[PDB]
Amino acid sequence: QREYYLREQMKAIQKELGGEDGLSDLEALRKKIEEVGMPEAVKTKALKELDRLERMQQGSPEATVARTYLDWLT
Amino acid sequence: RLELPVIPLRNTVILPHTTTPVDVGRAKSKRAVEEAMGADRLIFLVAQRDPEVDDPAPDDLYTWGVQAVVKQAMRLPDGTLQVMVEARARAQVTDYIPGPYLRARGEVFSEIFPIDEAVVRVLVEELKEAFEKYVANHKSLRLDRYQLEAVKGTSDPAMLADTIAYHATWTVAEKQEILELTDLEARLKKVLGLLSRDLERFELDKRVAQRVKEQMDTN
Amino acid sequence: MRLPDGTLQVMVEARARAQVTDYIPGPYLRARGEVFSEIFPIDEAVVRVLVEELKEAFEKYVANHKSLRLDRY
Amino acid sequence: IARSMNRKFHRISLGGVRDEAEIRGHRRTYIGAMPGKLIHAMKQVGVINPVILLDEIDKMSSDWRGDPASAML
Repeated sequence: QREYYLREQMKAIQKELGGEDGLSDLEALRKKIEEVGMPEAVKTKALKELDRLERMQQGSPEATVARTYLDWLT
Repeated sequence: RLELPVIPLRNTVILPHTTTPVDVGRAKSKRAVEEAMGADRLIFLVAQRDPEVDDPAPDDLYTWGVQAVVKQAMRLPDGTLQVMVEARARAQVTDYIPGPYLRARGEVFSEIFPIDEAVVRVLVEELKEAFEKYVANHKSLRLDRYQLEAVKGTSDPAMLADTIAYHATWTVAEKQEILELTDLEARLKKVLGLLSRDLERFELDKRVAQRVKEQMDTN
Repeated sequence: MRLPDGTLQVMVEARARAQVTDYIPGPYLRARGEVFSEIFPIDEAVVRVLVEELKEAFEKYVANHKSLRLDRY
Repeated sequence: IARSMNRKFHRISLGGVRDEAEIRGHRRTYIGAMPGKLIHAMKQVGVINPVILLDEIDKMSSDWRGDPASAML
């Protein structure tokens, strides 16, 4: 029970210092998609690809392909 | 000029301007205390540092020391001596002679005169409400409460600072940095800063504890 | 007040002003003032508003003496 | 030449592979995470100065990726 409490407080202090993300990553990519360009069909294609990317979990080898493709489009 | 020898402490910080017990329990400082009583019976106590050893050395000490007084000394049959002291001031060492026993010639003291006590008074009242609020919120340090009505009328910043830091606990290094400066308002400002550190510390720990209970609730 | 240390400290006070036309490259020195020049304010209402504003600014300056080391009287 | 000017010395001996992945590596997401063969040369030295000999530049690491000409450029 006490080491359960230990991980509870490490999550609380985790958001208190490194849950700071008023700067984020994927929604920063969404804003970057919105502000540059674009033609409208390319913009809808990129937003569908972004939703597909955020639905899956990270570390998978297909998420790296989707991330690199959005990096090249932006 | 009241020659005073170099006598270290055990582990305890003794604050000036404060009637304080002194419990000399080191067997190789009994000689130091006894020949310090051969110097009009006032004792030059040096604060004890980085891990406590029993090695008298001219290079393994420091030269800052409080000046304690012998009223009367209670003896125990194991090398343990009790003396109720009241410190006058902080003193230095310019010329050191090795031993045993190690001797030290001090000079004129770090003396200061109070000018412009009104800014000091504003500093006194903000430090006043500062320690009043910390005693009012946090009781696991188990201090007394009922003495403020007599010492409220005292007008001396060194005695007020030593009174507050005497009954309060933190690490030894900034205790001696409260001791080992020359300015007198600046240390009041820095104990205000350490009080503000205490304030933000209990604010953040109750904040993360609150968040822990909400995470418990969520789980 | 004379002191037996070589330091002769005398308290002085300024009363008026002087002008220098004649000059002696000294020591010693001797000069001569020709005339006296001093102007006084006209329409002292704006001057009185300035005295009140100067007292207000001096009060704001005294109010910031937490790090200036000066008595409050 | 190196000992005349108090630098250090290396050999980097190009041509042994047929790609441009040894010069500029691949990202941490990729499986084979080989860093730069210049950057590992800057690992083998501890100084930012040293002279670097480059053996066999006529035969290069070409013809499966983009050819590492502009990588050398």
